[PDB]
Amino acid sequence: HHWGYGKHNGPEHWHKDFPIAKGERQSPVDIDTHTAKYDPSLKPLSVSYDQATSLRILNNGHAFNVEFDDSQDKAVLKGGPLDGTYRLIQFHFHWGSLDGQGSEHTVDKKKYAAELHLVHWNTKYGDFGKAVQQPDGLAVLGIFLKVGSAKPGLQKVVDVLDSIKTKGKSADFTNFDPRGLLPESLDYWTYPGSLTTPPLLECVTWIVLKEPISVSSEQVLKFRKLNFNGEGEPEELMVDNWRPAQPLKNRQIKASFK
Ligand SMILES: NS(=O)(=O)c1ccc2oc(NC(=O)c3ccccc3)nc2c1
Ligand SMILES: [Zn+2]
Repeated sequence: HHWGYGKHNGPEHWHKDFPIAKGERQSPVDIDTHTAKYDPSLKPLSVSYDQATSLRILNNGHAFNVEFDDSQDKAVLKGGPLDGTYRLIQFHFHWGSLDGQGSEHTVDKKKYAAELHLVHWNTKYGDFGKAVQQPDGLAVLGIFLKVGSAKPGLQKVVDVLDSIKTKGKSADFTNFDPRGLLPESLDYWTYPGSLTTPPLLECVTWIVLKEPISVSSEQVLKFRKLNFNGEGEPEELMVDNWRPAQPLKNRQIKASFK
Protein backbone atom coordinates (compact mmCIF):
# COMPACT_ATOMS: atom_id res chain seq x y z
CA HIS A 1 0.00 0.00 0.00
CA HIS A 2 1.87 3.07 -1.26
CA TRP A 3 -0.64 5.80 -0.89
CA GLY A 4 0.38 9.39 -0.29
CA TYR A 5 -0.15 12.95 -1.54
CA GLY A 6 1.89 13.16 -4.78
CA LYS A 7 0.66 13.26 -8.46
CA HIS A 8 1.08 9.55 -8.74
CA ASN A 9 -0.30 8.26 -5.41
CA GLY A 10 -2.50 11.12 -4.13
CA PRO A 11 -6.17 11.23 -3.14
CA GLU A 12 -7.52 10.77 -6.72
CA HIS A 13 -5.83 7.33 -6.79
CA TRP A 14 -6.90 6.06 -3.39
CA HIS A 15 -10.14 4.48 -4.57
CA LYS A 16 -8.30 1.73 -6.48
CA ASP A 17 -6.97 0.11 -3.28
CA PHE A 18 -9.68 1.55 -0.98
CA PRO A 19 -13.06 1.52 -2.79
CA ILE A 20 -14.79 3.13 0.20
CA ALA A 21 -13.03 6.31 -0.99
CA LYS A 22 -16.19 6.83 -3.12
CA GLY A 23 -18.53 6.00 -0.23
CA GLU A 24 -21.54 7.69 1.25
CA ARG A 25 -20.00 9.24 4.32
CA GLN A 26 -16.50 10.36 3.33
CA SER A 27 -14.47 13.11 4.92
CA PRO A 28 -13.54 15.90 4.84
CA VAL A 29 -16.37 18.07 3.51
CA ASP A 30 -17.09 21.69 2.83
CA ILE A 31 -19.12 23.26 5.65
CA ASP A 32 -21.69 25.66 4.11
CA THR A 33 -22.39 27.94 7.00
CA HIS A 34 -25.70 29.03 5.56
CA THR A 35 -27.00 25.43 5.22
CA ALA A 36 -25.88 24.07 8.60
CA LYS A 37 -28.67 24.34 11.12
CA TYR A 38 -28.50 25.09 14.82
CA ASP A 39 -29.58 21.96 16.74
CA PRO A 40 -30.92 22.73 20.28
CA SER A 41 -30.79 19.01 21.15
CA LEU A 42 -26.97 19.02 21.13
CA LYS A 43 -25.84 18.65 24.74
CA PRO A 44 -22.90 20.72 25.95
CA LEU A 45 -19.40 19.57 24.74
CA SER A 46 -17.02 18.36 27.44
CA VAL A 47 -13.26 18.35 26.68
CA SER A 48 -11.55 16.86 29.77
CA TYR A 49 -7.82 16.79 29.18
CA ASP A 50 -6.55 17.51 32.73
CA GLN A 51 -5.03 14.01 33.21
CA ALA A 52 -3.78 13.57 29.60
CA THR A 53 -0.50 11.61 29.45
CA SER A 54 1.42 12.17 26.21
CA LEU A 55 4.13 9.60 25.44
CA ARG A 56 5.74 9.89 22.06
CA ILE A 57 5.81 11.83 18.78
CA LEU A 58 6.13 9.81 15.53
CA ASN A 59 6.73 10.80 11.86
CA ASN A 60 4.60 8.10 10.11
CA GLY A 61 5.40 9.28 6.58
CA HIS A 62 1.99 10.98 6.20
CA ALA A 63 1.99 13.41 9.19
CA PHE A 64 3.37 13.45 12.75
CA ASN A 65 1.36 11.99 15.58
CA VAL A 66 1.60 12.94 19.26
CA GLU A 67 0.54 9.67 20.97
CA PHE A 68 -1.16 9.44 24.40
CA ASP A 69 -1.43 6.70 27.00
CA ASP A 70 -5.07 5.55 26.55
CA SER A 71 -4.90 2.47 28.88
CA GLN A 72 -7.31 4.41 31.26
CA ASP A 73 -9.87 7.34 31.10
CA LYS A 74 -7.16 10.03 31.34
CA ALA A 75 -8.20 12.50 28.61
CA VAL A 76 -11.73 12.18 27.30
CA LEU A 77 -14.27 13.82 25.01
CA LYS A 78 -17.97 13.66 25.91
CA GLY A 79 -21.19 15.52 25.27
CA GLY A 80 -22.22 17.40 22.18
CA PRO A 81 -23.40 14.89 19.65
CA LEU A 82 -21.71 11.99 21.40
CA ASP A 83 -23.15 9.11 23.41
CA GLY A 84 -20.77 7.87 26.04
CA THR A 85 -17.12 8.43 26.52
CA TYR A 86 -14.43 8.78 23.87
CA ARG A 87 -10.74 8.49 24.91
CA LEU A 88 -7.89 10.59 23.44
CA ILE A 89 -5.31 8.45 21.60
CA GLN A 90 -3.36 10.89 19.42
CA PHE A 91 -3.32 14.21 17.66
CA HIS A 92 -1.86 15.31 14.37
CA PHE A 93 -2.08 18.02 11.74
CA HIS A 94 -2.62 18.48 8.01
CA TRP A 95 -0.97 21.49 6.33
CA GLY A 96 -0.06 23.15 3.07
CA SER A 97 2.93 24.28 1.06
CA LEU A 98 1.62 27.84 1.31
CA ASP A 99 -0.55 29.66 3.86
CA GLY A 100 -3.47 29.63 1.45
CA GLN A 101 -4.14 25.90 1.66
CA GLY A 102 -3.66 22.98 4.06
CA SER A 103 -6.92 22.33 5.87
CA GLU A 104 -9.07 19.30 5.00
CA HIS A 105 -12.43 20.74 5.98
CA THR A 106 -13.31 24.04 4.43
CA VAL A 107 -15.73 26.76 5.52
CA ASP A 108 -17.75 28.28 2.72
CA LYS A 109 -14.95 26.92 0.49
CA LYS A 110 -12.24 28.78 2.55
CA LYS A 111 -9.10 26.71 3.10
CA TYR A 112 -7.13 27.37 6.30
CA ALA A 113 -3.31 26.99 6.53
CA ALA A 114 -3.62 23.83 8.55
CA GLU A 115 -6.03 21.60 10.55
CA LEU A 116 -5.47 19.84 13.88
CA HIS A 117 -7.19 16.49 14.54
CA LEU A 118 -7.55 15.19 18.10
CA VAL A 119 -8.49 11.54 17.66
CA HIS A 120 -10.68 9.74 20.27
CA TRP A 121 -12.16 6.21 20.38
CA ASN A 122 -15.47 5.11 21.91
CA THR A 123 -14.63 3.12 25.07
CA LYS A 124 -17.81 0.87 24.66
CA TYR A 125 -15.72 -0.96 21.99
CA GLY A 126 -12.72 -1.75 24.17
CA ASP A 127 -9.88 -0.83 21.84
CA PHE A 128 -9.20 1.38 18.87
CA GLY A 129 -9.03 -1.38 16.28
CA LYS A 130 -12.49 -2.59 17.23
CA ALA A 131 -13.82 0.97 17.41
CA VAL A 132 -12.85 1.72 13.76
CA GLN A 133 -15.19 -1.10 12.60
CA GLN A 134 -18.26 0.71 14.11
CA PRO A 135 -20.19 3.73 12.68
CA ASP A 136 -19.91 5.47 16.03
CA GLY A 137 -16.38 4.22 16.90
CA LEU A 138 -14.34 7.47 16.75
CA ALA A 139 -14.80 11.18 17.48
CA VAL A 140 -12.31 13.55 15.84
CA LEU A 141 -12.10 17.09 17.14
CA GLY A 142 -10.95 19.28 14.30
CA ILE A 143 -9.42 22.74 14.81
CA PHE A 144 -8.41 25.14 12.06
CA LEU A 145 -5.07 26.95 12.09
CA LYS A 146 -4.54 30.38 10.60
CA VAL A 147 -1.23 32.26 10.35
CA GLY A 148 -0.93 35.25 12.65
CA SER A 149 0.37 35.43 16.22
CA ALA A 150 2.31 32.47 17.59
CA LYS A 151 0.56 29.76 19.60
CA PRO A 152 2.73 29.35 22.71
CA GLY A 153 1.26 25.92 23.52
CA LEU A 154 2.43 24.66 20.13
CA GLN A 155 6.08 25.57 20.44
CA LYS A 156 7.14 22.32 22.30
CA VAL A 157 5.81 20.42 19.31
CA VAL A 158 7.57 22.69 16.78
CA ASP A 159 10.92 22.34 18.57
CA VAL A 160 10.94 18.54 18.54
CA LEU A 161 10.32 18.26 14.76
CA ASP A 162 14.04 18.51 14.00
CA SER A 163 14.45 15.15 15.78
CA ILE A 164 11.79 13.32 13.70
CA LYS A 165 12.49 14.72 10.26
CA THR A 166 11.99 11.48 8.30
CA LYS A 167 9.54 8.62 8.12
CA GLY A 168 9.82 6.09 10.93
CA LYS A 169 11.57 8.44 13.37
CA SER A 170 10.10 8.90 16.82
CA ALA A 171 11.07 10.83 19.97
CA ASP A 172 10.00 10.80 23.63
CA PHE A 173 7.25 13.40 24.13
CA THR A 174 5.98 13.32 27.67
CA ASN A 175 4.13 15.97 29.66
CA PHE A 176 2.65 17.80 26.66
CA ASP A 177 -0.69 19.47 27.51
CA PRO A 178 -3.12 19.43 24.60
CA ARG A 179 -5.33 22.10 26.26
CA GLY A 180 -2.84 24.64 24.99
CA LEU A 181 -3.93 23.89 21.45
CA LEU A 182 -7.63 24.79 21.96
CA PRO A 183 -9.31 28.08 20.99
CA GLU A 184 -11.39 30.05 23.53
CA SER A 185 -14.80 28.95 22.21
CA LEU A 186 -15.98 25.36 21.79
CA ASP A 187 -18.70 26.33 19.28
CA TYR A 188 -18.76 23.62 16.63
CA TRP A 189 -20.22 21.97 13.59
CA THR A 190 -20.87 18.21 13.57
CA TYR A 191 -21.59 15.54 10.92
CA PRO A 192 -21.03 11.80 10.38
CA GLY A 193 -17.97 10.96 8.30
CA SER A 194 -14.75 9.04 7.88
CA LEU A 195 -11.05 8.79 8.42
CA THR A 196 -9.49 11.24 5.91
CA THR A 197 -6.63 8.87 4.96
CA PRO A 198 -6.62 5.23 4.00
CA PRO A 199 -8.22 3.03 5.12
CA LEU A 200 -10.93 5.72 4.91
CA LEU A 201 -13.21 3.90 7.34
CA GLU A 202 -16.70 5.38 7.87
CA CYS A 203 -16.45 5.38 11.67
CA VAL A 204 -16.08 9.01 12.68
CA THR A 205 -18.32 11.60 14.34
CA TRP A 206 -16.67 14.85 13.25
CA ILE A 207 -16.73 17.83 15.56
CA VAL A 208 -15.15 20.86 13.85
CA LEU A 209 -14.59 24.00 15.99
CA LYS A 210 -15.68 27.28 14.43
CA GLU A 211 -12.97 29.42 16.02
CA PRO A 212 -9.47 28.85 14.50
CA ILE A 213 -6.28 29.07 16.49
CA SER A 214 -3.53 31.41 15.36
CA VAL A 215 -0.02 30.08 14.80
CA SER A 216 3.01 32.04 13.55
CA SER A 217 4.51 31.81 10.07
CA GLU A 218 7.71 30.53 11.68
CA GLN A 219 5.76 27.75 13.43
CA VAL A 220 4.04 26.47 10.29
CA LEU A 221 7.31 26.87 8.31
CA LYS A 222 8.81 24.30 10.64
CA PHE A 223 6.02 21.81 9.88
CA ARG A 224 6.99 22.20 6.24
CA LYS A 225 10.63 21.14 6.85
CA LEU A 226 9.47 17.64 7.72
CA ASN A 227 9.93 14.84 5.19
CA PHE A 228 7.61 12.22 3.78
CA ASN A 229 10.64 10.06 2.89
CA GLY A 230 12.83 7.92 5.12
CA GLU A 231 16.40 8.79 6.17
CA GLY A 232 18.91 8.70 3.34
CA GLU A 233 16.17 8.71 0.62
CA PRO A 234 15.47 11.57 -1.81
CA GLU A 235 14.01 14.49 0.06
CA GLU A 236 10.26 15.03 -0.38
CA LEU A 237 9.05 17.82 1.86
CA MET A 238 6.01 16.87 3.97
CA VAL A 239 3.62 19.50 2.64
CA ASP A 240 0.08 19.40 1.25
CA ASN A 241 -0.84 16.30 3.23
CA TRP A 242 -4.56 17.09 3.05
CA ARG A 243 -7.44 15.36 1.30
CA PRO A 244 -9.83 17.76 -0.53
CA ALA A 245 -13.48 18.07 0.30
CA GLN A 246 -15.69 15.07 -0.63
CA PRO A 247 -19.37 14.88 -1.58
CA LEU A 248 -21.82 15.55 1.21
CA LYS A 249 -24.39 13.06 -0.09
CA ASN A 250 -27.27 12.39 2.25
CA ARG A 251 -25.74 14.24 5.24
CA GLN A 252 -26.66 17.17 7.41
CA ILE A 253 -24.11 19.38 9.15
CA LYS A 254 -25.43 20.61 12.54
CA ALA A 255 -24.35 23.71 14.41
CA SER A 256 -23.98 23.93 18.15
CA PHE A 257 -24.54 27.66 18.13
CA LYS A 258 -27.16 30.19 16.98
N1 LIG B 1 -7.10 12.31 9.53
S1 LIG B 1 -8.00 11.43 10.57
O1 LIG B 1 -9.27 11.11 9.94
O2 LIG B 1 -8.06 12.10 11.87
C1 LIG B 1 -7.18 9.88 10.88
C2 LIG B 1 -6.87 9.12 9.77
C3 LIG B 1 -6.27 7.90 9.89
C4 LIG B 1 -5.99 7.47 11.14
O3 LIG B 1 -5.41 6.33 11.48
C5 LIG B 1 -5.25 6.37 13.03
N2 LIG B 1 -4.77 5.32 13.77
C6 LIG B 1 -4.35 5.44 15.02
O4 LIG B 1 -4.24 6.51 15.58
C7 LIG B 1 -4.11 4.10 15.57
C8 LIG B 1 -4.27 3.95 16.91
C9 LIG B 1 -4.07 2.70 17.47
C10 LIG B 1 -3.72 1.65 16.68
C11 LIG B 1 -3.55 1.80 15.31
C12 LIG B 1 -3.75 3.04 14.75
N3 LIG B 1 -5.94 7.56 13.44
C13 LIG B 1 -6.30 8.22 12.26
C14 LIG B 1 -6.93 9.44 12.17
ZN1 LIG C 1 -6.24 13.90 10.27
